[PDB]
Amino acid sequence: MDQCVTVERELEKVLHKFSGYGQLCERGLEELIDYTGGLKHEILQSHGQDAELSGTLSLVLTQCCKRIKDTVQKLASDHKDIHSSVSRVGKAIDKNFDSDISSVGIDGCWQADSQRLLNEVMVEHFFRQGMLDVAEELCQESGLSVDPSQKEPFVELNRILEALKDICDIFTRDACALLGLSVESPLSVSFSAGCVALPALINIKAVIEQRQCTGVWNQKDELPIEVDLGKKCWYHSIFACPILRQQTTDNNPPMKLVCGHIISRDALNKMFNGSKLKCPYCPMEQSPGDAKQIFF
Amino acid sequence: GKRRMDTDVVKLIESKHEVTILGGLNEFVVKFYGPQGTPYEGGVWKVRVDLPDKYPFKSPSIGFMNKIFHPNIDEASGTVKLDVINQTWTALYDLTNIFESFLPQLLAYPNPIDPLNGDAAAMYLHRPEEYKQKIKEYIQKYATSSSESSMSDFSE
Amino acid sequence: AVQESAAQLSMTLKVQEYPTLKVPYETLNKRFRAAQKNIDRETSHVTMVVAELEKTLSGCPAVDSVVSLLDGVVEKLSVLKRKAVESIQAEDESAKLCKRRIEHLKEHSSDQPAAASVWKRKRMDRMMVEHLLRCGYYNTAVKLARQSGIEDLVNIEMFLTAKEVEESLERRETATCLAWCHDNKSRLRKMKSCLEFSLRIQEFIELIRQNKRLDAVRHARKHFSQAEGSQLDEVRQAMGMLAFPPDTHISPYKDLLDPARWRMLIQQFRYDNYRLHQLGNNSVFTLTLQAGLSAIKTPQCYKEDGSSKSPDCPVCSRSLNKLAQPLPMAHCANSRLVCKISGDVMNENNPPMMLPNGYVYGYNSLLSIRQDDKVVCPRTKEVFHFSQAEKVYIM
Amino acid sequence: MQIFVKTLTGKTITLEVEPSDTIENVKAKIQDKEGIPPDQQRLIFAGKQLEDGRTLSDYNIQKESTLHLVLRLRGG
Ligand SMILES: [Zn+2]
Ligand SMILES: [Zn+2]
Repeated sequence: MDQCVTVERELEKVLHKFSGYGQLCERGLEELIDYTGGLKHEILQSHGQDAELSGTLSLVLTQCCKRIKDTVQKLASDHKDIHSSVSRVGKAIDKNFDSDISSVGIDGCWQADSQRLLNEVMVEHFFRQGMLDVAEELCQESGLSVDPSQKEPFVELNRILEALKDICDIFTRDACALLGLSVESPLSVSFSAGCVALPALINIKAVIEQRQCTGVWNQKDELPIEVDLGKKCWYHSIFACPILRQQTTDNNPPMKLVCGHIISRDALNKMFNGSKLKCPYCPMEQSPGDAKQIFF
Repeated sequence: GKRRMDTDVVKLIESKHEVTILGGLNEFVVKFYGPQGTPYEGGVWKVRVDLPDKYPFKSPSIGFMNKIFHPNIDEASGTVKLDVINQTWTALYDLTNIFESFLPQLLAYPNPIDPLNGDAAAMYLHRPEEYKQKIKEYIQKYATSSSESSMSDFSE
Repeated sequence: AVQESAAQLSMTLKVQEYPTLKVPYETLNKRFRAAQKNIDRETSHVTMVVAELEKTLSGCPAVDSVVSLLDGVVEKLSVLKRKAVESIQAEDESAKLCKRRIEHLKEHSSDQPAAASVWKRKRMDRMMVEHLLRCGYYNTAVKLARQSGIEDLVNIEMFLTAKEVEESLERRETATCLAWCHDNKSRLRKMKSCLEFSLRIQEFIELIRQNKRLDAVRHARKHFSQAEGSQLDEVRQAMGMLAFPPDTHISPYKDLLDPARWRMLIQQFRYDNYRLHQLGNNSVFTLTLQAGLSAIKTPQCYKEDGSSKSPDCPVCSRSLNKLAQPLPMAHCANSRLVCKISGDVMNENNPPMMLPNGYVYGYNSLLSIRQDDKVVCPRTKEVFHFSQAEKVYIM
Repeated sequence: MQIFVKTLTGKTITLEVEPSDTIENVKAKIQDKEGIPPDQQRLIFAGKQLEDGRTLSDYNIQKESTLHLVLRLRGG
């Protein structure tokens, strides 16, 4: 919360200056508008014949004019003296936050055929939460229309939730489970994973560009770093062979040696000594034919 | 093959290691800092790594540009002379393993029994104070609000 | 499902929440400049009458010739006070809006687990509202902002203003765009925008079309009298119309009087609005979703067999499966094994055991599935002796 | 107490031991878990090899401490 405090200090300096200047300006202008009003009446007590501007009042009027001038131009400059604080706020905002984050995974990827899918995903997410007003408003403008069979089970949820509104979350979870869905909407999980992953891809793509080695990670079909999302986000089983550091798909399945260690088939074949094979960890000599395929 | 070199270099970069590429991914240089506690503490070296075309399985070549006074490191060229790099290299090691646990371990514990630098081993086996002194020398000698934006005038 | 810490939330804030703080600051700067302009203008106005009274006083005037000037300077001071109070108030309102937004951003560090959830919900809703406004759905965005209770934390006023200006420009109107380009005059001038001149030329053309020549001449003398560079050439080309009827078929006039210059005006306004507020090629929501789908995607999600698909993986769902097809896959240099019988993790505390069939399963799952002295494989439906299982080590 | 062992590949293994347990016992536990013969192991803590025959209290190893595991190495 360092950046927020840094901006908030500058915004506090601005609010205090504005309040002080406003109070000062109001008080000063009220003073003059009233003194000059009092100075007007004075002339009425004195005899009101024309050209009766004696020397006793001319100097007072000149002094009043000089004071009025000097005050107005001072209060006008005092406002311009505040311009530095706003610039400071802007500089702090620019320094403490990122303007362009175009570290896109694929530049020019979702052009026309993916907007419909994204709108469908958002509509499904809005159905899930019971926010059917927003969902219908989005369906009306986007153009897509959902079938009455895929919308009817959610109108009941909307009606019951509106009647209820503790218990709402429990009822929503139970209805979603009984309808044949997941615990959490896929959009929320994807957005959370993106929030976790983006301020690591951005940092690495920059440290890579910093070292003048932008052509290191040539492959464009795989992320350059591994992001940890927790044990709750493990849906599939990944082997990730220790020699090639690659996922063992088919046509190169994991193979168990005589020992308990596992080697990918390609790495096993490329470590052939013509006759005997040695496991990197334990010094046991085996043959390439003594290996059983592993199914995870 | 090449993908393993990609992965190793990327992992080395991510671990906050100063890596400079000279003539492609085959050869580069890395900034290596002396381990804490060892007499080589507080020293900075530049070490060249070259990877053969059967890299994951064929051993890489690692050499010091600068000069190190070690019982088994070439004083002229800089051949590392480690067992896990020359003849006991498996396909499972990577560059991060080297720069994190192999060079520091070699620097901490030398092998003055069948060494590469005869003078260094001879000095270390008999005169530890002289050894420390010479290493200190070599380490000291060879490895060391703006102006405000503009505002315009009013207009009637 | 995804677990996040305070440092990760701070990094996400540093990456994402730039516009929410940039836009109110721009409004504050514009209002402050307008305030300085108004205050200086009223200062000059009062100084004029003060100097007039000062000259008058020298020539031995009468009381009836000074009382009126005193009343006038009183009125000038009063109007100055009122106009300063109103503008300084506007300044304070903008600053307060900035402070409220930064306070809401700072709110994320709550220790309670029942408040970070609603904060994350609000963050997702704000991103969705921004994306919806960028796409062009205004009623849906307003409804979502009202229902989510973030009507203060999102910036819809600028989008609605741009929409209204563009809609008026599409209706063959030439006053709203002019108000917008005079309201943001300093920033438009700094970026070298030539939209006001185009609107003036369009007005001149419109008065030509309905056959009103004297009014067009007066307008050109009012506006086109200080042209230079390409502006002078365009002014000459426009003035060339004064000898033709609005039905000509000649290249420099018929190709210009056609109702296609409105499209150019709309494009120019859209470009100027794009430059005025820094709007990227893609929204934050799209980039975040792309990063998430890349980080979750795994090769087993695109197997034609259909056995590898799971009912929980977000990219295994149909819409996200089709949406995340071109995205880069996830990097994985370390094993992460999940047992098939129970769904738990086969870590060191739960060692993996291979049955002599060739299929691996967890130790705890095997002990919870064994009956009498027998283990049944749940895939091949083949009975196996329990003692035949062999431990498996993962390097 | 809990001890973290950083495997050569990158894996982090958590294990439970006693502060007075000998290093041979730790090597036996690592052999049981990872599957490495104890005759060719090497334990590194703060850049210092853990010589066999000494207890953890001798090397001052506390709870939630990370130590690296490497294969045997020598010079030439
Ligand atoms: Zn083995
Ligand atoms: Zn999946």
